[PDB]
Amino acid sequence: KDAWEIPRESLRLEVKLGQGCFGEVWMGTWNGTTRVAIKTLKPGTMSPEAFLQEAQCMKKLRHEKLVQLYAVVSEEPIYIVTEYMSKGSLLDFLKGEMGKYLRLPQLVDMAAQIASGMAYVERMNYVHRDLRAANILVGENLVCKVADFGLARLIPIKWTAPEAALYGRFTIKSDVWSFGILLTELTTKGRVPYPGMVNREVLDQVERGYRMPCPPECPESLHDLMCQCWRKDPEERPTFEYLQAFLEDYFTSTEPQYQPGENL
Ligand SMILES: COCCn1c(/C=C(\C#N)C(=O)NC(C)C)c(-c2ccc(Cl)cc2)c2c(N)ncnc21
Repeated sequence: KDAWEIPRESLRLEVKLGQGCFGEVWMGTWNGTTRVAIKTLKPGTMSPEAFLQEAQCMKKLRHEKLVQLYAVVSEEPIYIVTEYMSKGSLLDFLKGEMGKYLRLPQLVDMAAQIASGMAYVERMNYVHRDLRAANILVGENLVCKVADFGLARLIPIKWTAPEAALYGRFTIKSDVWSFGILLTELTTKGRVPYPGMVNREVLDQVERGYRMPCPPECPESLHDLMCQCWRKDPEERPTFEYLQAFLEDYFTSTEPQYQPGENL
């Protein structure tokens, strides 16, 4: 009942990319020509009428830093068809070898791009609710794109903002918090934040006012930007417009005398 509906013969499932509770994720080919990604759904872990919403946001939303939807199959088992991102998740990309050599200025440019994606999500009055390195996809030329916004609002503790973790206040300002934590993944080669702490002690420590220290060999001005992202009051945090502009211009405006180090 929709112009995103497609018959099942167009999609050749080729290669297996990731296991999940929702279901698998494949590479494939659409109509013989195009290389495409395919998120699937295993019958007994979610209903057909429920997974309708995963791609409702994707239907309405289009921007160069948002993984693009090509197609769906609403009849169960469901398949969602998107652009294939060659280099996989951003987290896998930073941890493994291809980013052993990534220095600050490749990282800051990635951040500027994700932030472009989110400033568009801001401008359209949506919320991601789940921004972190495992949901960013890297592409050819280190193009980064904001990915799994299934259950993205129309109005995981370590990444989540506390007012959201606790009271369910899931705003665009709780995405600036996350994004601030995403800045600490980039600059530590994709480690887990709050190292040597478990989900339980995180919430307590955060509300006491413990923010993460400046990761080794990272410019002070960037660690400051992380602390603006994690201000206690939602409204004292900056927006995806100012972040985008800040990181784009970073090396001219804010760090012109920056010198490379060992890790950044
Ligand atoms: C090998 O890890 C990259 C797998 N991957 C995925 C899958 C995930 C991501 N991120 C995911 O759910 N978790 C990972 C298994 C950890 C997608 C994808 C994203 C959104 C939709 Cl709607 C359809 C598929 C994807 C893509 N478009 N291109 C290349 N790789 C992709």
